Amino acid sequence: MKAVGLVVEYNPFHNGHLYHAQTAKLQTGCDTAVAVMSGHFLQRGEPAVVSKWARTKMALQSGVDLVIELPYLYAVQKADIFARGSVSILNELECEALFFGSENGDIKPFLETAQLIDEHKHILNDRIKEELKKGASYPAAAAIAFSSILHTESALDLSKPNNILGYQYVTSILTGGYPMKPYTTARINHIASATSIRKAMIGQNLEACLRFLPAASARELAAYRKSFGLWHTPESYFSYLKYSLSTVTARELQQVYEVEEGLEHRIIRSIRKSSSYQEFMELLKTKRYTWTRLQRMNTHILTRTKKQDMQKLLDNDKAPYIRLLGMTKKGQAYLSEKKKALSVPLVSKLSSFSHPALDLDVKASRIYSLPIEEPLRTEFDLQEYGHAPIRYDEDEQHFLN
Amino acid sequence: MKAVGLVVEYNPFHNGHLYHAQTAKLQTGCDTAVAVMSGHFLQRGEPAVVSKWARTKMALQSGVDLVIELPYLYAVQKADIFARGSVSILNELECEALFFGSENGDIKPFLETAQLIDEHKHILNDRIKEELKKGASYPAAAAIAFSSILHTESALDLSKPNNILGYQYVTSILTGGYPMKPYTTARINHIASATSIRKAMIGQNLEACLRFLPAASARELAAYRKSFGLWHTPESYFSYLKYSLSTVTARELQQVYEVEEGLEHRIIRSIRKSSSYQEFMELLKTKRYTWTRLQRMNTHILTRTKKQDMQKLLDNDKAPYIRLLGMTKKGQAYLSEKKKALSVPLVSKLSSFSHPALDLDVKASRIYSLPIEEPLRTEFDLQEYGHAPIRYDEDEQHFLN
Ligand SMILES: Nc1ncnc2c1ncn2[C@@H]1O[C@H](CO[P@@](=O)(S)OP(=O)(O)OP(=O)(O)O)[C@@H](O)[C@H]1O
Ligand SMILES: Nc1ncnc2c1ncn2[C@@H]1O[C@H](CO[P@@](=O)(S)OP(=O)(O)OP(=O)(O)O)[C@@H](O)[C@H]1O
Repeated sequence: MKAVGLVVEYNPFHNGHLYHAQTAKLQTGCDTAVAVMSGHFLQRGEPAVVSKWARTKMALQSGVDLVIELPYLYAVQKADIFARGSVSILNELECEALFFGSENGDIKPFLETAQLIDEHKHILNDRIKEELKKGASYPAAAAIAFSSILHTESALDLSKPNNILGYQYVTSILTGGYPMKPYTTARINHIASATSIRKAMIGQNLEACLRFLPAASARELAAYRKSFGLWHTPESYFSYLKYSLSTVTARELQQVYEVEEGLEHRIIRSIRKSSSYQEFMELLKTKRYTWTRLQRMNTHILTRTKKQDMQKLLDNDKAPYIRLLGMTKKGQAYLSEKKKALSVPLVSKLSSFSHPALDLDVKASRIYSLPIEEPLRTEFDLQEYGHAPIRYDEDEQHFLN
Repeated sequence: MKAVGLVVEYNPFHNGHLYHAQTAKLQTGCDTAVAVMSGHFLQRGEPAVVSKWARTKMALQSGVDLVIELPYLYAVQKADIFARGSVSILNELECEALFFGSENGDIKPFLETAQLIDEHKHILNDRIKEELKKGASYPAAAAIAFSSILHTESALDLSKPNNILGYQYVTSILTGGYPMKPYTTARINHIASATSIRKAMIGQNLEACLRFLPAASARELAAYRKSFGLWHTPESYFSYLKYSLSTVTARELQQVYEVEEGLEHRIIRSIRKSSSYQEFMELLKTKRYTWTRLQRMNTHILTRTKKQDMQKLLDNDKAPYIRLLGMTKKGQAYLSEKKKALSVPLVSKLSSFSHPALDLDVKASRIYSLPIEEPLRTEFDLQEYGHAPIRYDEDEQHFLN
């Protein structure tokens, strides 16, 4: 029994993710598609459009045989970390293959690059420090030390996000020596981006996207906004940002993960004067901050994730548990074959196991429902517990729950 | 030139608060009424229905010359600390008198009882000893001891609220040593209660309660609706309380003012399944905790105010500052006269002092404003720092700002 690992956030799951889930089992020759998926808040930092449950349902119907949560711990993080944790989990489940889309359909410049870099790493740090002492900044001196190599005609721009994430998966693998072989391909009824789609739904358009989405995906989104009366946007949580920053002191906000020393003053000062999440952001920007890092920071503020929480939990080199979000027939059989093999707990009912990282995913799960109006919100908050793990019948369409 | 102090929440100012003020000036023989007022969160633990700037504007034209904010420090407390703080504020302001309403026009029985409990305090306490030793609860013992000296029919009714408030005022003037003379009248355009007028407005219908409202009150009220788009209810804040108990740890929740040892768990159990502040209060209520005390707790859980900060600030024997909301030309005169004599700062613009208790005040407002739909919330927020004292001219209608 063979599975291919898929590092994903389906937000929503679109034609590109569909083609990638069919080609996964095609090109990696594994009978099973196992995805680790960001739960509620994601790597880009934003809230998911729809809960991890219903996105699970867009996935199980599009050819993903198994779906596990990527803990907030790994999910909302710099890609170097995000990659590590995700691949880590795909290896605990013993996925022999890994498969990603990318701006370079060629795996060879990925492998070549990483191998090349570790081949020279000493050179890299000598030239980095040789620029640094000359007064160069961190990313500059790194950009220079790195462009001292790799800059040949190869391209594979690692200025491109998928090349980044993919290089980082591959790096996590090699570094870890995982017996999981990586694969990649380029990205192109039709296909537009998850984000173009998203902003198109923000623009009061859903079926406009239907060419860009499979059936299950749209069918799912519709029932979500139907039930809870919203698509979740970063802006939707602005009040709770305001509120949350309203009660905190400087020293306490200093301790939140991804808040650099001294910036707490700027944050606290700016949130007052910002009638918009956008204004808030522009008031916050420093060149030591990407925009995604600012979003991530804002999430950590929202969920009150502390430097010591995150750093005492990031230390470990294995994954704390496996959260099972959903499974197919194939998925079920795979999880059954390898069940006893897991070196870490398999969490189905939350009741079974309690963990600080788990406590953190639940935390995010409660923060997620806040823009939901009640009674709907109180009922939403049930799903993290008394939700029996989703199951779906691959052959002719059945959910057994 | 002699001042009569009033202890008031004005929620909102109605024709009866008008009775209070004008009867005050007339009965005490003072030409100046100074009111110390709970601003955005009141004695029983709930929010004001309209901003303290507005209600200041109301009273200023209804015959109050000075409006001083009762710090949150003393405002959300049971009657004795509430009265301790407000009476310290009035004593700082050199009021010859303190005029409080009850169902009694007679100032005497408050005096008689006051001295009675004041002198028997030894006897009373010693009598609580024996009763706790027999196995009674403390309140039981308390009722038993009070009953021995008190049950003579004086008859001071400690049931009717404003009577209790009266008694504690008398008590504070007594142990404080203030040169203050308590006065009083029976409470009774026949006036209607503040609350039923609230329910009126809440029901969106402000038209039933008019004849009971001074005109300016009606104006500034509807002006607050039209300006900021709501009347404030406790339920407005439920979602935010729901955020607060999400982002707190039970150890952290134990340090919240009025969360007594061990209750934080009942709290957390109750919040996740409660769709309303009502239901929440319902599951929460205990014998150890009355409705209003729980509203106080829930409020402190909103402001996330810690116990040690609180104790620190309650330790101060006089009010940390005198906070100026508004003044007439008379109030301005009286102020300029007694200002030299104030022993703690007079605050007009917020930049004029820094104290932990004022931080508390400003944060209380920052929480208060949240229900306002953004950007209007931000505009409102600009006031606490923005608004300098509201100045009315009794020679009719000149506001100078
Ligand atoms: N059209 C496409 N072609 C090829 N690969 C694709 C793809 N769309 C996604 N993938 C790959 O499918 C995997 C899942 O992508 P996530 O679920 S992490 O979302 P995302 O891809 O960043 O969003 P998007 O860019 O708006 O589509 C990734 O490795 C992708 O490279
Ligand atoms: N109609 C009236 N007659 C006499 N005194 C009155 C009065 N209305 C108010 N006062 C006095 O005015 C002062 C301020 O009362 P707060 O502003 S604290 O509200 P509250 O009166 O408790 O509200 P309620 O009980 O729901 O009606 C008190 O000394 C009152 O005795």
